[PDB]
Amino acid sequence: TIAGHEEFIQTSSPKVTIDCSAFVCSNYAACHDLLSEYGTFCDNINSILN
Amino acid sequence: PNTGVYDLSGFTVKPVATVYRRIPNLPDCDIDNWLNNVSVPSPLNWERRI
Ligand SMILES: *[C@@H]1O[C@H](CO)[C@@H](O[C@@H]2O[C@H](CO)[C@@H](O)[C@H](O)[C@H]2NC(C)=O)[C@H](O)[C@H]1NC(C)=O
Repeated sequence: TIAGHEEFIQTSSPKVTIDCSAFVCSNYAACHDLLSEYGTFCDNINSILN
Repeated sequence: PNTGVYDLSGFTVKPVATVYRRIPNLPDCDIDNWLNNVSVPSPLNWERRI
C-alpha cells in the first residue's frame, strides 16, 4: 500500500522592533536628558535588531 | 543622508486634567455647622471648641 505522514519545518519568526528610549525613559524629560549621556546604546540596540 | 526607512519618534505632553481621588478620612470637625449652629452663643456664655 502507500503510507503517509507530514512534517513541519520552521523558516521564520516574528520581527520584533523596540523603541529603546520609550522603553527605558518613557515620557519624562529628565530621563531623556540623563539617557543622552550614555550615548550610543539605543543606536546599537536598534542596529542589531535591524 | 542615504535612502531608507527611518523610525522617527513622536511627541506628546499631557499636563491637563488631574483627577486626584485620594480616599478621604473622617470628614471634618464641622465648624461649618458650628458657626451656623442653631444654639447661637452670647458674650456671657461664649463657646469654645478645640
Ligand atoms: C447646635 O448645637 C446644639 C448644642 O450646642 C445641638 O443641640 C444638641 O442636639 C443633640 C441632638 O439633637 C442633643 O442630644 C443635645 O443634648 C443638644 N445639645 C443641647 C445643649 O441641648 C444642635 O444639634 C446643633 N445643631 C446643629 C444644626 O448643629
